[PDB]
Amino acid sequence: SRCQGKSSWPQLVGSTGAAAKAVIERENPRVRAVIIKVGSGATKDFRCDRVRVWVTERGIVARPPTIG
Ligand SMILES: [K+]
Ligand code: NA
Ligand code: NA
Repeated sequence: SRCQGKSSWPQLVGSTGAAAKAVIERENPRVRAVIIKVGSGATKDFRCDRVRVWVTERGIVARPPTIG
């Protein structure tokens, strides 16, 4: 019965990746946030325990973090 809880963090765009990771992982204890640079690619599968945090070259969140 996975994927419950908060599952998207639209207000974290524009935040730093580190700030975002901590907010995500505090608000939903069933996920781990993964910082990844925009354009670098990540597996195209679906996981309820993962939140990709897509960041610019300066480490700013550039897409709304969502479970998947
Ligand atoms: K914001
Ligand atoms: Na949010
Ligand atoms: Na994700």
